[PDB]
Amino acid sequence: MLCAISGKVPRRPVLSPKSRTIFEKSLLEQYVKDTGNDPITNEPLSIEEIVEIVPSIPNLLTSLQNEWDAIMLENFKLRSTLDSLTKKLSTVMYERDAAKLVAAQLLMEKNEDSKDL
Amino acid sequence: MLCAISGKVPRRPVLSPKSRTIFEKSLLEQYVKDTGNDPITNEPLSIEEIVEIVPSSIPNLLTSLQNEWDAIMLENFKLRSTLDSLTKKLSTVMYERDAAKLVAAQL
Amino acid sequence: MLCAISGKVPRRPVLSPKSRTIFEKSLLEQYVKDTGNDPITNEPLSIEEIVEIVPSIPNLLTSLQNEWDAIMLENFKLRSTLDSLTKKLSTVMYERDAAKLVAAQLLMEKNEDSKDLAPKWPILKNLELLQAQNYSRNIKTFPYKELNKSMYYDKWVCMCRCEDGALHFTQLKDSKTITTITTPNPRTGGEHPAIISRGPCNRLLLLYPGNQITILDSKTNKVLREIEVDSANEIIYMYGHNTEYFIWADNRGTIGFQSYEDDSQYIVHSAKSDVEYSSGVLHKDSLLLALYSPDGILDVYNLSSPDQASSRFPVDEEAKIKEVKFADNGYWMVVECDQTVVCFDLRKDVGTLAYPTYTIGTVTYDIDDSGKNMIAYSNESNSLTIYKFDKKTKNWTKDEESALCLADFTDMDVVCGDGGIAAILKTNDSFNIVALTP
Amino acid sequence: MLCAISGKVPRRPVLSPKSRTIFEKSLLEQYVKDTGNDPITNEPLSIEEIVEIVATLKANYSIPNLLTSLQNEWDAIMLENFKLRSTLDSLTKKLSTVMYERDAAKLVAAQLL
Amino acid sequence: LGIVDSYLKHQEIVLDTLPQTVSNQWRINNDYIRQTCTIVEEMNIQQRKQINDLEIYRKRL
Amino acid sequence: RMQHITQGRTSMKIQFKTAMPPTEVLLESIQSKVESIEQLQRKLQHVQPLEQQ
Repeated sequence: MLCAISGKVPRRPVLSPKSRTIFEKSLLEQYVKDTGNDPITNEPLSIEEIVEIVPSIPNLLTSLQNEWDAIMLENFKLRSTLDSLTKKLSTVMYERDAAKLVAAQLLMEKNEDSKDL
Repeated sequence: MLCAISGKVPRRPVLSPKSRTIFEKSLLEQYVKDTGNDPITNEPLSIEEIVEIVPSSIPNLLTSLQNEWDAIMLENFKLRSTLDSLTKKLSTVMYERDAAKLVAAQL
Repeated sequence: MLCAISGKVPRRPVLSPKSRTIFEKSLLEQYVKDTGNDPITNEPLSIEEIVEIVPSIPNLLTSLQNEWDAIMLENFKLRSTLDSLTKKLSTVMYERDAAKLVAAQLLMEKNEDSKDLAPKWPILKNLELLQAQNYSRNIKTFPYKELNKSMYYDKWVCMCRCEDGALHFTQLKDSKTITTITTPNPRTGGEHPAIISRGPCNRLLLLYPGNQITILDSKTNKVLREIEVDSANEIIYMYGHNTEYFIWADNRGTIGFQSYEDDSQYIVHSAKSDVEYSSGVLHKDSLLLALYSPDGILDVYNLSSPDQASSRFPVDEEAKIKEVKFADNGYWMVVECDQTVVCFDLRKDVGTLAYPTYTIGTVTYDIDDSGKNMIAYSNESNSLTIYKFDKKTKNWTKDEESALCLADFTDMDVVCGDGGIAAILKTNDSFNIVALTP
Repeated sequence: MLCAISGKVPRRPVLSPKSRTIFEKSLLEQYVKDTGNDPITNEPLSIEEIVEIVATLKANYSIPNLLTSLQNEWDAIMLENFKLRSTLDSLTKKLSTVMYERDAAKLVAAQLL
Repeated sequence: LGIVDSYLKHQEIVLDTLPQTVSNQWRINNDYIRQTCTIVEEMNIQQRKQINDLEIYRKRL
Repeated sequence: RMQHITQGRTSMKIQFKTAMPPTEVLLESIQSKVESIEQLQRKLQHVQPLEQQ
């Protein structure tokens, strides 16, 4: 079982009754403090509704470095892929903005159609 | 995260809201269908109140490294506690020796 | 570890066993003398029950924990956001179609709508190449006004080649006279100067990295002076024909004057935190300095009044400023963007244009010092087009086009004077000089 | 108020009532689980008897800088534990020799008296 | 490449990262240390006084 | 980007260079005093046994 925020096995695991999902305590608590919500469903969630769940040596820092850089590559691939999707969505935003721009232009040209007689 | 009944990582993980405890789905449901209760606390528990957990190491690494730091600092302080007590014993023996050296200097 | 009463670190710490709380000794002891109690729990406490106390790695671990917390919340929101945006992306692909229901019903309604419905330039049709040479495009070489034998000014345009430990300067004001002057490069490692400007009496200002200026006499080839300017910010403007002083400016907008001959110097504006400039230009009256960068920042400073705030001129960030000029009329500030020109009227309120901005990747252009003649080169047709700003129609009107008989030209500059109009056409490595003739 | 075990400010400060001394929680608790005792006085000490008690630089702002600082301090305490063991040896030797120096001084006293 | 990929993300963390800290954190850190220095000096002196008081007790007894 | 971060860092470094040399000078004073204190403990707990003896 992994935390849905971190994708990692929690040290202090918790469960939301809304999303029915495992989280790390600190992460779901921080999320609820900042938003008042469940992270998956976006429904209102109070902290008191969170269910707290009742229960290599010199290389360990190189292991951390590699695993942390695995977070950090993952954070890049997320951020970069999310940037490419925000890019195509920015063009779709120009599609919806130019749709509003052209629709504005065409509701003018609807007055034009109304005087074409 | 282990099932309280089996002690193992569940195949279909669920939580009782009453005991706030992870179970294997069927192990908790066998108790609820029979008794209508949570098996740890004997509080009333329906199947609809069982929370069925939707399926999905750095803080483990931090925990391990922190417990390794604990073990390091305990080793280094069993060394320091020995060093402080032995330097106190050394100074004790050295001064009692000096009391006898004041005697030998007179002699 | 703070005392609960004072909120401050104790100098003789004690613990109450009742509240499990650290106190300053005296504060807890006084509170117990006044009340017989613990202060937090109010439970009965004698003085004697108080425990007197016998006299960055884990902080880094909890730090990396809270960092991991913040980044996991971050990668989480990136996952949630990526899902929300791909949802909005399939939904806005559908909004292209939903727009096609409402907006394309409106487009078929509009298909049904539209269905039911200073000297003056002569005529110049011939040209010739006068020069072709290599140059160092990273050596920003400012043009200079010079007073003719008739007492009026001609602008000279200059290109620099730094090679084999020498600086070579090609200079012209018109198609009649082109001159190449050579001096050593004074710098010992052969490092190229970033900015060059003429000063009076054969002086040459050479700017080097680390804000070091060398004054070189261009006829004796002797170093007259070395000046190290007191700014941590890169100098991006330096100009000599202001005549005791040259002027310089930071990319942060410090503006300073410096004497050629001695230590007489002063600062008229100080570095701002929230700007970057890449270049500058000085007005003919020598009181207005425009500092700019391509991202639409264009600030004009009044050098007569150090306390007068800079005027910010509105340019779109996507327009990309190539150059700013002040026209000979003294009241047009001409902003050459990549594909369009923005011309501000300086008599009026800040941001007032002289004429509406209009658009005529293939083309480079330059406007003359009048602000009213333009030459543009097309890399598709390999031809020069002349545009004139028409005083009746308030727009740039195409007047003539002439073809070159030849790489792409990425930049260009125009010169004109009594000898005739010339275009300096620039590649990244080389330039051509073309006379325009009847 | 620094931890007697670590010489740092505790993350989770605790007092042993036996030694009346301040510790980091996990360090004192690790001794108590290992020994049942106070690590200063060797007196019996349960977990229940432990009285629990109710910045980073401008450059210490990046994971490479923070991990390299961490690994530096961690490697430092590891070579520090090895040297602490080797200096503790030099004092243990000197203790056994000086204890017998006291006893031999008592023999030299018996000769001279 | 992949080291630079993760390090560019690292840079994006370093960017975000202190206004809260700017005064107070280092103010508290310093003032806490000044407290520790003050009590450390006092503890030096207090020890010294205890040495002398125990030596005089031996000399008297 | 690395320089942009460094401009941020500088904006803080100029602020915190007021506080950072105090924290350094203070921590150096700690390291000087704690040596002086440990020596004081050692002699105290040698004269306490000689008081009993």
